Amino acid sequence: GAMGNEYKDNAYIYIGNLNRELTEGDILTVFSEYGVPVDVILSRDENTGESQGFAYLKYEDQRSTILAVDNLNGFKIGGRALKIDHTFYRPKRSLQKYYEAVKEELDRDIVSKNNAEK
Amino acid sequence: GSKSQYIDIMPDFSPSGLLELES
Amino acid sequence: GSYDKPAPENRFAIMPGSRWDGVHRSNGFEEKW
Repeated sequence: GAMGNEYKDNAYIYIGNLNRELTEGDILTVFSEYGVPVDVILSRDENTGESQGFAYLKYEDQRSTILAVDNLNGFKIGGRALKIDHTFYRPKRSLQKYYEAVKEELDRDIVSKNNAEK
Repeated sequence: GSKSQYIDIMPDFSPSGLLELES
Repeated sequence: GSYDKPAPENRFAIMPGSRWDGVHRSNGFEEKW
């Protein structure tokens, strides 16, 4: 019940009820099984930088997103299970480097290159 | 703007130690 | 992280991304038909 049904462009998924020690890479570890995340963001505080217990992940393919919403939902991680829903929010401009720094690590695999830079 | 570091947060990218036991 | 199975046995033809260590996990939620 955290869906943003305003679109069907909801490649972003709400990952709620996460534990504190769960980081972006962790989320990627479980979610990459269901596809390739092109964007992922862990909702973490701007001061201390600690997880709020929420995340947003976006697969390349929204159908992969759907499979995660269902089949990865209810996976127990450290006493609590994670929740997936179709959320859509506009990425923050203030914290943009967090977003782009994340996709860089993902894009590494996504971009097929014989030559990366000229 | 800040020229020390971009944002102070930045992503971590690691598994949790929960995960290794939970899966 | 590595692609273990090269067989698109997945209904969605999705193959595990390069950050999947190789731990197959699923809950088995029947919500999605």
